[PDB]
Amino acid sequence: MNYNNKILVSESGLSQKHLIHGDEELFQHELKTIFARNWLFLTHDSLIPAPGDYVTAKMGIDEVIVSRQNDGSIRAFLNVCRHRGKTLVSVEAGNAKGFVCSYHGWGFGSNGELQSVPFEKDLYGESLNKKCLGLKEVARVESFHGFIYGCFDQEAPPLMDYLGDAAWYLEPMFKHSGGLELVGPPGKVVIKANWKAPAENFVGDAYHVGWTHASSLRSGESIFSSLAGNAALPPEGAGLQMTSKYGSGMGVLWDGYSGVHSADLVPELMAFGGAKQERLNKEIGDVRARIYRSHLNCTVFPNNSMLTCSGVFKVWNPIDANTTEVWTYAIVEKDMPEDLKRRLADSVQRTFGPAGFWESDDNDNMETASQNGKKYQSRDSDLLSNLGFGEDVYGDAVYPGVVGKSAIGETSYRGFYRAYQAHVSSSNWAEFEHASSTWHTELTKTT
Amino acid sequence: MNYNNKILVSESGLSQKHLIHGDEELFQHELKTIFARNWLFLTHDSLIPAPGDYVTAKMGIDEVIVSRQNDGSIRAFLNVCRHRGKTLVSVEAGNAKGFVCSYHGWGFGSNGELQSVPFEKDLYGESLNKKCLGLKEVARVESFHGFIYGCFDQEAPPLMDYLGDAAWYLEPMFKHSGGLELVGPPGKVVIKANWKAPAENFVGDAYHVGWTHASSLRSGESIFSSLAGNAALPPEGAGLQMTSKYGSGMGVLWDGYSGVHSADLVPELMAFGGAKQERLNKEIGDVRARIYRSHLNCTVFPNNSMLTCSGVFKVWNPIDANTTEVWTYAIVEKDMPEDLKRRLADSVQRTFGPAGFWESDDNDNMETASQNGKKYQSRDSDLLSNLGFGEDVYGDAVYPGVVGKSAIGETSYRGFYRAYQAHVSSSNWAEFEHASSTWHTELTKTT
Amino acid sequence: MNYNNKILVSESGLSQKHLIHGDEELFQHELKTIFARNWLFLTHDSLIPAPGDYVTAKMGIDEVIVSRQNDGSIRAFLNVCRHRGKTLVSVEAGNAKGFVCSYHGWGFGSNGELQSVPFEKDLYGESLNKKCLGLKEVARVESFHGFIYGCFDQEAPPLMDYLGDAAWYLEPMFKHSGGLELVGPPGKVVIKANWKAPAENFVGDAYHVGWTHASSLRSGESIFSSLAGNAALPPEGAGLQMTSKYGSGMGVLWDGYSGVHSADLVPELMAFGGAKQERLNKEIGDVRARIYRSHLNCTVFPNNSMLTCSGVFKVWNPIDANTTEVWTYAIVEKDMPEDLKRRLADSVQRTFGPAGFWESDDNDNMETASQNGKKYQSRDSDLLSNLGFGEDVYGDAVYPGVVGKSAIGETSYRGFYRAYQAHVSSSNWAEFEHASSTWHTELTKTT
Amino acid sequence: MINIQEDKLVSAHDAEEILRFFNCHDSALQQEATTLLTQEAHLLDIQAYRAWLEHCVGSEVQYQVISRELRAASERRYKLNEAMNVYNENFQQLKVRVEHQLDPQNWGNSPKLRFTRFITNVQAAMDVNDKELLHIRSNVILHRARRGNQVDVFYAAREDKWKRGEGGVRKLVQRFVDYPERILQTHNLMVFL
Amino acid sequence: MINIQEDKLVSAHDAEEILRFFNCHDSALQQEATTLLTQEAHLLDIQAYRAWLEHCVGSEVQYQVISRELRAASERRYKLNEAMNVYNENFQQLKVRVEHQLDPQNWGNSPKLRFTRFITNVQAAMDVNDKELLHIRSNVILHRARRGNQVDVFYAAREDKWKRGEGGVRKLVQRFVDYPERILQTHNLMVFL
Amino acid sequence: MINIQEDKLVSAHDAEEILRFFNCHDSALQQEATTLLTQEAHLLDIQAYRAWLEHCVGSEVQYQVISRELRAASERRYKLNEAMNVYNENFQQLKVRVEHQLDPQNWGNSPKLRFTRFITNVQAAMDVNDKELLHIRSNVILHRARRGNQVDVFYAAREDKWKRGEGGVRKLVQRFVDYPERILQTHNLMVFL
Ligand SMILES: O=C(O)Cc1c[nH]c2ccccc12
Ligand SMILES: O=C(O)Cc1c[nH]c2ccccc12
Ligand SMILES: O=C(O)Cc1c[nH]c2ccccc12
Ligand code: FES
Ligand code: FES
Ligand code: FES
Ligand SMILES: [Fe+3]
Ligand SMILES: [Fe+3]
Ligand SMILES: [Fe+3]
Repeated sequence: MNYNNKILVSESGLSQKHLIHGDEELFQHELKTIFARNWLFLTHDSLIPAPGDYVTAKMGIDEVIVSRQNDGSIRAFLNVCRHRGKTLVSVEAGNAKGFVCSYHGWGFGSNGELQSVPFEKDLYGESLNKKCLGLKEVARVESFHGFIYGCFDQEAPPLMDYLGDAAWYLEPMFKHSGGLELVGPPGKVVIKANWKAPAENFVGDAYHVGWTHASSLRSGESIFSSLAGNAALPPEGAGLQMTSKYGSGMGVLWDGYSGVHSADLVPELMAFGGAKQERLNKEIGDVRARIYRSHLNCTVFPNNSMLTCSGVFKVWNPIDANTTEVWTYAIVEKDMPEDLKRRLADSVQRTFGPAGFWESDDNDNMETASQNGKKYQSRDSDLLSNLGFGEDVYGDAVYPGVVGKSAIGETSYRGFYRAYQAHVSSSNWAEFEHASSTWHTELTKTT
Repeated sequence: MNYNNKILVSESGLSQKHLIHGDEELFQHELKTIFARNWLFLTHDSLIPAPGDYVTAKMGIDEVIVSRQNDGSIRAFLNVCRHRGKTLVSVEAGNAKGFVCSYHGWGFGSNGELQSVPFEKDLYGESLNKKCLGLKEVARVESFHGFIYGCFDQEAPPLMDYLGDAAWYLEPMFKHSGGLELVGPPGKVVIKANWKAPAENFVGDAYHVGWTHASSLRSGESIFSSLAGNAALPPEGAGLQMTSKYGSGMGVLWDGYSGVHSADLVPELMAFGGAKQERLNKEIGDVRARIYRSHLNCTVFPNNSMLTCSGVFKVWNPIDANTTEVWTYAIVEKDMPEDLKRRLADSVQRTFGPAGFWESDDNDNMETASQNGKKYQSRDSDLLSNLGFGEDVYGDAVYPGVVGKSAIGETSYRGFYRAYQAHVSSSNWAEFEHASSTWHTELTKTT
Repeated sequence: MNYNNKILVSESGLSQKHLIHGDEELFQHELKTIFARNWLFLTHDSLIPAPGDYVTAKMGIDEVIVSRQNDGSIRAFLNVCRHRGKTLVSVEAGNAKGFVCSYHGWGFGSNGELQSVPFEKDLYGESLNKKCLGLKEVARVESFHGFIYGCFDQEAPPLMDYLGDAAWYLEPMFKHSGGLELVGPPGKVVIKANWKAPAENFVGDAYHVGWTHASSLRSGESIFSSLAGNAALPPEGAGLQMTSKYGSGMGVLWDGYSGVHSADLVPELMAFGGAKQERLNKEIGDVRARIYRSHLNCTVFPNNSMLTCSGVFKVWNPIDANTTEVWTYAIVEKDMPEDLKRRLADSVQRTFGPAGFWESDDNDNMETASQNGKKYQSRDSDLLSNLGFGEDVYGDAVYPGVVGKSAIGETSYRGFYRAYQAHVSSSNWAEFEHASSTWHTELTKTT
Repeated sequence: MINIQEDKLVSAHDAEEILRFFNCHDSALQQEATTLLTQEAHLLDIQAYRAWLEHCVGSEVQYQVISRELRAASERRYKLNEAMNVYNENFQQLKVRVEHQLDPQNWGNSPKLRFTRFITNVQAAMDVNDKELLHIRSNVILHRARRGNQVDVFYAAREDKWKRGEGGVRKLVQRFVDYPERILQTHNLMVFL
Repeated sequence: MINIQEDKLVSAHDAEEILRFFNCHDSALQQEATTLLTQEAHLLDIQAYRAWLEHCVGSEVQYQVISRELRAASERRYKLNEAMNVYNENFQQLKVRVEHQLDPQNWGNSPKLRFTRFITNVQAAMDVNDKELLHIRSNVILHRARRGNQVDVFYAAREDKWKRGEGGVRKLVQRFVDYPERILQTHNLMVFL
Repeated sequence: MINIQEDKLVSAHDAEEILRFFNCHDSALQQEATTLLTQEAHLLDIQAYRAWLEHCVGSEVQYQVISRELRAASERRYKLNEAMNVYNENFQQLKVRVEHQLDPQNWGNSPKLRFTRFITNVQAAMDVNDKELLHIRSNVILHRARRGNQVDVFYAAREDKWKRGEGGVRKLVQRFVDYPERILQTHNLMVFL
């Protein structure tokens, strides 16, 4: 397949070839054009707060060690020994000033430097140039209010510019709330789906909630219970959708601060969010303060997703075209009482973790949609994402980005797949930028 | 591999490259040139007799929904939603006027039409063209006396012409007996063999019966018990082999109406068949009436096989080059007493079902022969199918087709692989027909 | 990938691309350029000592039958029937004058001839040319003091020339000790590693012993216990490394006759070896007699490895790029007392068999190093094998081959990968020889 | 215990079977049952199929394993055959299968297979109406290994009826298994569950 | 029995639990425990989730399954949350999950799932301080099959506390499972272990 | 019971072992055996290997697991070593392996492994000639999980001899396992079956 010419995503992101969820050659291509090029979620300050603290993380199919440096910075390195290529670290988290390889005993510092070699003087003499033998380092490591992302490509935009218009929507919760922390360790589960299926589901799919989750809504009696069995459309004006230049996007559902959580947490959450919102009115304005306590279903391109207020935080780690390793953390506001934080963390896993009763509703959706992309008569078929097209705006006076002013639609899919197509047919960031010069014009075309 | 030029099957079908049982690229090619082009077995009238009745079935690696329409016709559709591509139906059989997708709730009718979309007026307005969004329909669906076949290729010959000379042999049992019914549900088992191994085994392999099944013959004391351990050649004149233009073929073993069934069913079967045969003499002639109560081991090209009289009915569903999903039904004559039908059904599964003691004899034959096709030193080796070559006739006054007038031989292999090679090197039906203009001349060359 | 041009191993064998442990295309290429071209271990005289005795063995991914002929010679044949390609022999060892195929009953002799065909006269008449239908025979089968190797390539050098300079080191134990026998049956275990990882580990890795096996050394208190936890470098002069033209190589550790065996066998072994060594002084000289009772860690290119004195004998059978089937035998000296032989055999399996506590230390080393070769950011990385480079000699007056006169180093890696690169970029033995005309000069370049 | 209008996922058949073991517990009958099944599993594991027939299987036996077609939980119209019989054997039919196993020309049995059975969750209760009929329920994991790298593992619940026959030995007169996997991934089901 | 300074791989928690079953053996309590767990497994296997709640689960229950982060055996500084809760349910939360299973719009349950549980290694001992609290340890293999070719098998050790409640029926008041696989390869853990 | 000329697939060894448990049933010996094996499995599962040695393993122990070469069912000439020893350990050798497990530089044990054992099909009988020797047969499923996504499951039948030793504690004096899979697909067999 010629990725320069082949149309995998049609103009305006209106449709995608079903094969993108199943093609192994395209998966391999994605390793280069998607995962080696873009910003990928690693960890949070709260998980490595002290010098020497480290965690392992995936970046695409690669594994990295992410380490808090003595100077307070964070550096990340391929989890691979420079000698004969054994995996260096076999645990998920810890604290250490260095990492020793268990094969021949080479010792690397937390800063990735080759620091000791067993019997170096006797064996290597002086001919081993250790300064050239440091662990292969992740080029770029940046933070968005405590959330740490990495990028193998030195030429990438800074993380803030990369979040583009999505940053405006995230800031009330990520910044003005006083800050979030990530509660680990994450749940970890392999699903037989392409990483793009849950990515697209979280970036813009409010449509499925009432139907896919009819039973969970009815059973848990969450604030969204109204939508169950498709019993109710949320009022015209119940929210909006947005998307951005570099692919990130989200749905907004007004005032849904208790989110997916079952009735046992609803009064406390609604009281707590409303209280902070009243304080925030004076600091950031009524619109943004409301955004803070509104439910955002977001994907940070390409494979990091989240539900603010619900507190769900996801990493869709790619394994092959029909295999994904799902990591699930909880996000909580730092100034929440500790007991509330703990119950919120548990509830995030209860609904969306390895035994999450909502996450289970989605399973067959993600798996079969992905697996059908391998079936012969479906490969060249078109997945449709035209809902709301011709009504999207750009440059609105109140809400930034390409915006659909309705709670349910496919605006964010179109934005996600536009960026995806732009990367797949590009050899570097310069070419992506060239292919993205009229991005919002393309997304708003019939409007 | 260049499939236009590469000789996978030698002239007259005398030999095949062993790699055809193991090569994954060729498997993918087969999805296009074999399974997307030819007639594939779906179901029987007896399994979907009422309006709204449906079953799922495989066509190649694709899954389809096969539905009885209100007007009495049958239509078949890809089991894939037109929205985001989720599998529509997750059951194997049922009755319904439509199928609702559990992802976003799109409702399709039994006729494949997109009939409802949740909150269509609020969300899509009038801009959703539902008449363009019906399920992807199987182009061709035809019946051979109640047995329903499908074909994705609109250009295929009608099913009757496609059965060619084989139809003449099937008709006494399928048509003149008063009709057959298929007894479901089928047994379903994955074997580690190429779909072609049991296809070729059923199309023309009487040779292996005495040896492969020595133990089952001796244990069950079936009417074929004579052949056990190679203790006996069946008399010169015990049967014949035939093959046809489009690949279908069968062996005929004279008078073996009780077939593979163990001694507990032999007297009843032989009495019942002989009785109908006497009535049939007057209607269709002595030769054909005898054919009715003679054991036919047949493959309907490419992957549907059967043993008449025994009542074994097989679908070799392809998964990859060394994986096949075997479906096993029983066929019974409609005018058999119900108690006999039930015992025949059980006996079909006892011998050839998931715990079939005959089917188990064959397992290692099919699996290892298929797996050896991946081994480096065997890929370019030649599988031999020359038995009986130079003695086949065409246009005989009594028995139609290319015919070997001996019970044991490889006439049907040659016919099967001639058609297989013709398709693999062709881009469409016109090219197959061009490559098949001297088909019987090629099969009878040394005669 | 263009294997003629692509540099997978840099000049002098100093480094290798990590992808060689993970690339499936290269694995397939290796089947042709490594395993179909070189000498592969089959069995030992002691395992098939009588006419009619046979064993099955792998050669690459192919399976062969290896049979003692009536005339005392050994012939080997593909374990595949000439008719429809079923696996002929399903056992691992036995005695027989022939092999009958269980599919259609074709009978082949121990000499591979097609000897009987069921009902040949009735069915085939005289038209079956049986002399053309013998089992596909392994071109070359040669012995090195009872150890039998096979080669599919008629153009290969004789086994002795192929062992090159390594033969000199093996002979004191293999020949002058009075001969070895192989104790079967072998243990058999699948590991998730490339065949090259344990190949390289056995050919030249004394470096890892003290660190990888710190716990086994400390626990078993073997003669190498000194090295545990990297507590000790063996004295300057404790041994050497060698390598050769066709890739075979080994490490020598002076006087370590009891080898990996735990303290319960140490006194007996050291007494027995020292005793034979004193007799050997007069026959083969002091240097070679000492070599006899010195621990050799050797790989016979490409995938046969061994530890003399320890008595460990390994076959790394390739399955795919990250899968290897490990066969483990014991080697013992024929003139050892029977009770000592039995305890040595048990101890070989105790340390290096399926539950070998040493072999388990190595597992994660071999598996992760191999699996990292598939990871995107590591494929184009360089595995380093430069230890000891610039100090290797050739043509020394006492020790033949390219020799590193130090116990720990990577001389043998360089020799192993030089030969490996030479084959991978060559189409035949003539081209390998052309690419190997300055082999020792290339290996000794900075010296 | 169970009301299947409230417990909406429970079948009438399953609810009936549970009532059988709940009402009366007799841990001595439970011990006879455990021994009976352990010895049966032992005989089958060593492939003493003749001994199994002679010692464990009653002349009136029905030995049945079904595979049930996947239908919609809400289905209520489609009324064609719900299941097929993987096994549905009388004693004579079991005998044929045993002969097939022991035949020296059963090529599939060379080299010799290896079976290991794990029997758990044994429950036992006497039938209320026939005081000589013992109901025994048990679950089996059956591990079959052959030819180097073939490994197949079966999982099932067994509904048995056992009755004293020749010489007062309790023998199997009915076994019913509804096999839990619709598509077998074990090459075949040619094992006595 | 155990000294965890010598038995260096044993956790304090694990050593405490073993001391509980070693000191006193009462094979009658062991039999009550076997019956209790066999009947619970039977109810769960037939998907009588309401019956399970009513008959097996106490109003004060904590039903907990954790997944523990992989840390270095020698780790001793890093002190952040060691585990997350796959389950950590009170009775009301179990009830929500049971309602979710029984809802006719739970699409994932059509066609009907098939469960088979294997309970082994049962041990039972009364708490020393509360003479009405029964400690039961048991191991489970849980086989779940659905939709033709999906097969998931779970393996776990269960630390239970059971106590007489309504009508003198012993019910589960605590279950603790530390799930042994860090990354699940079973699509999810949506099964009652 | 068994005649191996009629039951053609049964080995002389297997037929001998079955005769041992058939003649006399003593369900109290069966209960001692169940407790013995459950406690042994518990200790091994929590990796209390020192405790296992001290409490479960006799000084005269032979701990043996073999892998038998695949030979033709009709074979009768070829007479070379039929099997190799995956294990064939005396107490001292077991001790070496236990030391290896506990060593802080056993890198393979970081992060800590997770073991879960399932013991079933327990049978027990006293030797006829030595009245202090207990024969116990049992089957094990052993689940080992490590490093996130490595999962290995072992299946075996165990032929044990247990004898009262120090302080009257019954300890293992012989274990024999003929491992049913010829080619291991579990990375290694480095587990105590
Ligand atoms: O249920 C999900 O898949 C997560 C999700 C995506 N869009 C949503 C809108 C509202 C609530 C949850 C979601
Ligand atoms: O046993 C089989 O594989 C089916 C089959 C193929 N040809 C046959 C001839 C007679 C009876 C059965 C068969
Ligand atoms: O431990 C091994 O991997 C085998 C091996 C390779 N080189 C060695 C040197 C000394 C002892 C053992 C080995
Ligand atoms: S591979 Fe890491 S020190 Fe050698
Ligand atoms: S995928 Fe079917 S309705 Fe959306
Ligand atoms: S395949 Fe061997 S005789 Fe036919
Ligand atoms: Fe969802
Ligand atoms: Fe057959
Ligand atoms: Fe090693």
